[PDB]
Amino acid sequence: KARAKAKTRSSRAGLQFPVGRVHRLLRKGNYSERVGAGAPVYLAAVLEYLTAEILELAGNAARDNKKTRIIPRHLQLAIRNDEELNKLLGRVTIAQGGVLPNIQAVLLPKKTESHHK
Amino acid sequence: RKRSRKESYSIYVYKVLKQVHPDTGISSKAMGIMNSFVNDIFERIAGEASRLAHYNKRSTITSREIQTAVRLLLPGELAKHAVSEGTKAVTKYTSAK
Amino acid sequence: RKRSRKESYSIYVYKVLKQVHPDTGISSKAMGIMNSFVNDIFERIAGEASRLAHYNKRSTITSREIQTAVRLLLPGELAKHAVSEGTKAVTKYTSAK
Amino acid sequence: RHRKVLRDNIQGITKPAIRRLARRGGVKRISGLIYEETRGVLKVFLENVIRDAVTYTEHAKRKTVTAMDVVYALKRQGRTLYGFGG
Amino acid sequence: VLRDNIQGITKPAIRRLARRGGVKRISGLIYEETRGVLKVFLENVIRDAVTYTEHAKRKTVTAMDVVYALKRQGRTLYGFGG
Amino acid sequence: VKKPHRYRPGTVALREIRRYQKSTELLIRKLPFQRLVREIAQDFKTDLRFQSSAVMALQEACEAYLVGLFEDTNLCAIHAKRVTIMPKDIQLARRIRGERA
Repeated sequence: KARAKAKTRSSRAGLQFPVGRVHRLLRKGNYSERVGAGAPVYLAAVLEYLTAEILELAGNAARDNKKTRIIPRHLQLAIRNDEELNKLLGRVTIAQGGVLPNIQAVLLPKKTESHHK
Repeated sequence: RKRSRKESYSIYVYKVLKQVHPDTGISSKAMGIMNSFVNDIFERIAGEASRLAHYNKRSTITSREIQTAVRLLLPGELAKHAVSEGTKAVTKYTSAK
Repeated sequence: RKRSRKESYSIYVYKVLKQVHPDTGISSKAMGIMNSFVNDIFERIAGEASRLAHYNKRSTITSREIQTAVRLLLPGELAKHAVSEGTKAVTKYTSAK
Repeated sequence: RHRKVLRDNIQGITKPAIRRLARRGGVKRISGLIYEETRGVLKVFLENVIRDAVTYTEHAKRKTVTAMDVVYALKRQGRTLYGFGG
Repeated sequence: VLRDNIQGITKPAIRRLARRGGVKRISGLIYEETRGVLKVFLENVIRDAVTYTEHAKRKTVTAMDVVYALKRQGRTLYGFGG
Repeated sequence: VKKPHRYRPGTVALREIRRYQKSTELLIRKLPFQRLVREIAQDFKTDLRFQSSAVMALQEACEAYLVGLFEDTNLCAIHAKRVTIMPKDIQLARRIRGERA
């Protein structure tokens, strides 16, 4: 034998998310009888990209509120302000998320609130 | 002394966060949110792939099926970019064995 | 001479129809409708059963799980009467082996 | 004495709390008949979800309703909830 | 002359549909908006349909692709198989 | 100063809007909600117990649902050239979503 030292499939893919855990989760879960090697890499990459997008929007909103730590509020702000993510999660509730600030124009008072004589 | 073992996606989310915004942290509740989010998307995609497989009388889930399900579930440009990353990932993995 | 084979639930529906209204027929389109209906309900119930099993870390789908799924999906009295029919069927099947 | 606090029931969901809730939705002005109807609506929602949750609870032979049951029961109604596991 | 082909969905047919929906009186501006709305729905469905179509490496669109694409948008359809 | 300072109708409601929209804390108190859940659950099955986080999750779900409903309600109200929501608006919104009852 030689027993070449094992690197992780993640490290072969240049990714941070795992692979092996995903493969196990696909085997246990009644999705298909057999699973091909390529699938979990693709899936992991998809997850990484989405996660990166979300966090990036969250951190931008964070810098807008002068806080250095991400809290759920920021995630809600990121989600509803991107049309596509809002489409994906249109029927999802984020805990402690609240909603966007939005008042319909019509029920705000008229701008004629000033000198009137 | 008895002790269990619950897995999550926490550590990996932390890595990604440090990659995109080094001087920023994240609370436990939000990490839980991200964990549940990952689990939800995983479940949707796998189920959809399964349904496609079963409809075409093919017993193997491949990269192709995942790609298809991604195009079905997600809209537009998000799909295209994510698909790009996936294809790049497969090309790197398949070469450097 | 080559020939395929597509299964359906047609004949059983026909039997039931003659049992309930002997002097009555049914067109092909409606039979197709009933076929689709049956397949849809089958899919929902099995899927829900699977999800229940997976959430409780049990790898067997038993009559119990089906009964629970039925109480979840259907409302009120329909569920009660259906559950009764199912229990009666199990009780008859298990005895007369 | 007769308190039974206001009905020993949903009426503990007090008016100004509903007002605050409507405020979150951007509303400015509310009628006096809204409150009761909203309460009924709330009850129905809760009823359905709780029923499902209890049913999940009944399947595992437990007497404690867990968070997971609430999550799943909400998921089947198309109101998936994040942040409490699942 | 052909007219982008969306105009094949004519006024009187839309009037008939609205009649089935319990509508008695219709403004003139409805038509354009309705057309647009219709287009959107079709687009989404066919996209998904064609996606299923592309997955089988077939070139012929089948009913089943439409049924599935409809099912996934929460508008399940009965009466054409599956 | 002689007379009490008095804001015009509407302003304080708007102030409440901005204040509550900027924050995220739950608006309903824990205990009454606990008692409500406990009563309804008792009518289906007896002597049940509830973890605290389950109650919290129900609270979040209910408040989000109600918020969405009032949003659609307010739109329906604006559609009728009014500013006051009324029961028929809520009925309209719920009927359109299919949350019949």
